[PDB]
Amino acid sequence: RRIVAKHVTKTTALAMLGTTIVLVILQVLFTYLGELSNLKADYSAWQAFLYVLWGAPRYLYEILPISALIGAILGLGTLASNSELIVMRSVGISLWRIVGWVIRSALVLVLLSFALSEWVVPYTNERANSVKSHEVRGYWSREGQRFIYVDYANSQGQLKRIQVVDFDDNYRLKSVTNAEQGQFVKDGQWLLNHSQQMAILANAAKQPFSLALQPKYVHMVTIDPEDLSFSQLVSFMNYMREYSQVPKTYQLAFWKKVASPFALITLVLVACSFIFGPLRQQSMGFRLVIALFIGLGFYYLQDFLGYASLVYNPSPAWFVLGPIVLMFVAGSYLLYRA
Amino acid sequence: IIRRYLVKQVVSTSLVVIALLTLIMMGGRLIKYFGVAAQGRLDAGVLFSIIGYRMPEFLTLILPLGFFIGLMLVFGRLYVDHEMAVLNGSGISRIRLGQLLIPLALVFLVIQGILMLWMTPWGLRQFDQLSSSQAVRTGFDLVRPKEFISSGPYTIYAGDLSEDRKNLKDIFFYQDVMILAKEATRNVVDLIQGRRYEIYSQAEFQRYRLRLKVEALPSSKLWNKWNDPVIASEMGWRVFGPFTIVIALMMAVALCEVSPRQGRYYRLIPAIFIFASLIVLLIAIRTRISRDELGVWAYPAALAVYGIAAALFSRK
Amino acid sequence: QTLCIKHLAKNYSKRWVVKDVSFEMQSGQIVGLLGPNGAGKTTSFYMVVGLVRMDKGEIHLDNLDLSDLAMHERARKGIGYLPQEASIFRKLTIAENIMAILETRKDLNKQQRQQRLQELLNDFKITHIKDSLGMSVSGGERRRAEIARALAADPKFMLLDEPFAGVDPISVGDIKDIIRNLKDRGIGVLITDHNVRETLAICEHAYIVSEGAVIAEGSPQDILENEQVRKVYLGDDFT
Amino acid sequence: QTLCIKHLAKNYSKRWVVKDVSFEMQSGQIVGLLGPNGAGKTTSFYMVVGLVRMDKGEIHLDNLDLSDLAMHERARKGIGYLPQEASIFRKLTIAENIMAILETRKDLNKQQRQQRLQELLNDFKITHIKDSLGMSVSGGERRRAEIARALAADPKFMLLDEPFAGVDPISVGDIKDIIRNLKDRGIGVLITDHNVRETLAICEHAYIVSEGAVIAEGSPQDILENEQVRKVYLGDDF
Repeated sequence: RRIVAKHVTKTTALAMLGTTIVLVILQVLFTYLGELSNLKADYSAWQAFLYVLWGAPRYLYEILPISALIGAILGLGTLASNSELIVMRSVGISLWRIVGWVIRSALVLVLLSFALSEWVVPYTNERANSVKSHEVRGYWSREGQRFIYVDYANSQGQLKRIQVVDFDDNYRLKSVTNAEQGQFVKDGQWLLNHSQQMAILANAAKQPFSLALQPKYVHMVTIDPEDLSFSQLVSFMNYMREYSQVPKTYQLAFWKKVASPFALITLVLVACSFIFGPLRQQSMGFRLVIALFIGLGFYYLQDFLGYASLVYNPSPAWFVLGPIVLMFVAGSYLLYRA
Repeated sequence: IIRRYLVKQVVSTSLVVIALLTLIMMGGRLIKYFGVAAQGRLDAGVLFSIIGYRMPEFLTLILPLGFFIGLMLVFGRLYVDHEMAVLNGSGISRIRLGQLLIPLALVFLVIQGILMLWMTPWGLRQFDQLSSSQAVRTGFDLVRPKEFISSGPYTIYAGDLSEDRKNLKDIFFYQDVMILAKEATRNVVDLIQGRRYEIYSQAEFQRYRLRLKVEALPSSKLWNKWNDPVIASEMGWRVFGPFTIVIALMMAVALCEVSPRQGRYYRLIPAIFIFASLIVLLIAIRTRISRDELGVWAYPAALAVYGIAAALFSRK
Repeated sequence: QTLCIKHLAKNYSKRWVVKDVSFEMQSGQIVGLLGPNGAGKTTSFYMVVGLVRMDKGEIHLDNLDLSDLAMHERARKGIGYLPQEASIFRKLTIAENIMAILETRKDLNKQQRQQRLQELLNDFKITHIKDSLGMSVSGGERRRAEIARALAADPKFMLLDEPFAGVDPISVGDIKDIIRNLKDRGIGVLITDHNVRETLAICEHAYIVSEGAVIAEGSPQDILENEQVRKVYLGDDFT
Repeated sequence: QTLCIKHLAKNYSKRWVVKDVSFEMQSGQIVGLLGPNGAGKTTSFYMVVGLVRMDKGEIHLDNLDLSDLAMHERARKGIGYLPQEASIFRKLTIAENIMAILETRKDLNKQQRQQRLQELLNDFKITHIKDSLGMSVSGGERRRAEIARALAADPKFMLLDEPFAGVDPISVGDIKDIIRNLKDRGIGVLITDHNVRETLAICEHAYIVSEGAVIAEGSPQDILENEQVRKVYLGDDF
């Protein structure tokens, strides 16, 4: 079967793309209205327009789940209200086959989300920040039993006012070394000048020692873990884990990123089950209102359980993959009720 | 009997919509506050008083929006189930139905006038003093597990964090005094099984004690002083603000004509944006009057435009 | 009194659904607006009622123009409307349904309004069910309550939309009796209906609207004997 | 093939709309499921199709229980459904509408699938609109294309819902001819219809359901001369 498959896939894909365009335009306008209150001498209306325009890929990435939900709702509602899904069943096409056809359209949005997160958002966000406001200062980090502090760090391998403190398994001091400038030549060792060490007293004009800081990740410490792309997030978490403890705010971001395609697919499945179930024979306006309510509820629930994952003991995997699994089960049951 | 029918229907659906909009709009704010409270930047025990003191602010927007949405829901229902064709077909126009709800619009106008003039300034005063009390948190209060927190001359680390913000584990403190403790309970904090170092002084210990707006002013003070543009803007906002209920009535009467096939909810999304245009225009007008750029007259100007537009559209 | 409709016209999507529909209906006369389905009889009926805006022509009531008047402005002139679908006030009692329209009358006081309500309930045999909600009644009782409510407005012409719709042959006779009572009450009745066989059984003047224009007029016997109607609407075999 | 249906029952708002409706059917036989509006003919018809879940009862098709199957699983067994409303695929052409179901057939290859869309178009006189969208055709042509599309699934029982709905007396003969052609094609037909005058003219065995139960059965001659039906549904003069 291909013609019915193309019909359903094309209708739902066009609905998803139309909802995507509408929601992206609406969020761009809404943020521009919000950004219009911060204009000043060096931040004109044109600058704030470019700031929200460069943030459009991020808004798109954030809309794609709810865009897919509303697109599935509208596309399947157009078919159901026209009594087309009834005659697809009258010939022997299951509910799950139609759901799979809609998931085929949702996979395009999943791939678009992947592409945006990997290659578009990390660049347009940097462009937006450069447009608005126009390397980390006072970088504090721990490497196992050693605590290192640098006042100024550069992505090209420059350090200023290095301070390293060592300890034992019993937490006893060995040497508190301080430097003025530092350079990066190889992993696990940095060249520096004005090398002053305590001893439990020593000085050296120039000598390198072992420290695990790497210039590749220095520009990511300022970036919030949510904003980081998946490749950046995984590389940074690996680097931190190999030398320190990864914060829970990074595990949470990793689990919200690895579970976004599954959340999108589950949301589309819930939309399909609602169209075949409770939202059958309802008007299109009511279907759209319920789709907005479900989108808001899902966004609020995922945000709250992300916040709750940072304060409660269990891993953020439970708090992120929990709602997705529960909504998939609910949608599958509503599809079983036919 | 028709007036009582409409009033009961509109009151019931408007209360339902107001409860829904309240739940949604301050659930978003409560979730955001809990997110802020998740990093320790806000006490978890006061984020309910924050919502309680911001009830009037959110209700100030919800009451016109709730009244407008309920009015369009009632009128769209009348259109869908053919109760309007027998009301129009008996000599009762849709404008006449809108005029039968003038007493209800006046009751809602009085309620929102109370909100604007008394409850919103009081709630904002309370919330502002509470937030000012919550902005002094520093040091061990903002610590997060497995991270470095810098607050002025203090650098703080915690290896673990309990569900409540007490009983720290694997504590590293920097000034220059270096303090490392296995445990710490909370600024007054008792450190258990810790070591203290000075940058060379070493002092081990078993226990240690470490000791490191015009929007809220009462309308009594705002009745006068119309000369000051900020004071005038706020007072005009409180005076001409409640009249969005009347505009929400004559706009919901205008944009409610819907077909039975289209549905009761067909016209809600296009018209909620039209009403949001009025609210956004009023907020922008407030901002400009606060800069002595527009003048107090811009409030009745915008109110009279959206109306003469709603009235003209309802009489086409 | 006579309702004179002349040269109705209305286009949808640049297609003239109705082209030069003109008919005359008097008070106390049952007139059936029939024709092929989708040929413009429903649109002409709605232009007479006022649901859809007129594009050409004029609707008069004894040299009184009603073309420019809205639906509610015609209703005060003596034109009533009974929707085909359930138009009862769902959460209002049947007595309250009739009274909500009786209170709009300016020529009745409370002492007369209550008597009129009691008489209307008694004439339609709904006095036993007068204390129940509109949404909790049978289809026949609901339709009788709607017809009683429409009479509370005291109309001079009735525009019945699809009266024999979803009606068993057991209840078609009761609806015939209702429409005959409306005729005997001094109220002209305009009927548009797909059920032509029973519509032609009470109307003494039927207008057949085909291709957007009136192609026939007269008593049902004339319509049945008409070759043009039997070629496009009624067919060779019909009785 | 016999579609035995036994003791249907369904309740709505704790009110049993259908109480013990039972009827049987054969292939190539027109059966009319008639009765007063809201007396359980529509709900029983839907439970036969599968739209409404069955609270009580059994549906058999040559000792093959379809009671627990879904709407699509019954349709794969040879049960067709034609909705009263416009159910054509609006954005697909008429030939695409027919082929969309012909591709569902597993016993037909690409070479012979075109043969059927050629014979199905010619049988229902919709060849001239084979390239036109389903949303831009007349009511009669759209209905013919819907029936041709339904026949593309090769059903054994075609359950027609309100076939004479909004149909002029000139074109009622066309619907009667279509239903008779369906009968001559080896397909049993189940008709539920408000228009009993014409429905009782093509059905060779009619079932009257009143108060949620079958109150009469037999040929239309027996249905007309039935005291209970005469009193409840048809009325003294008919």
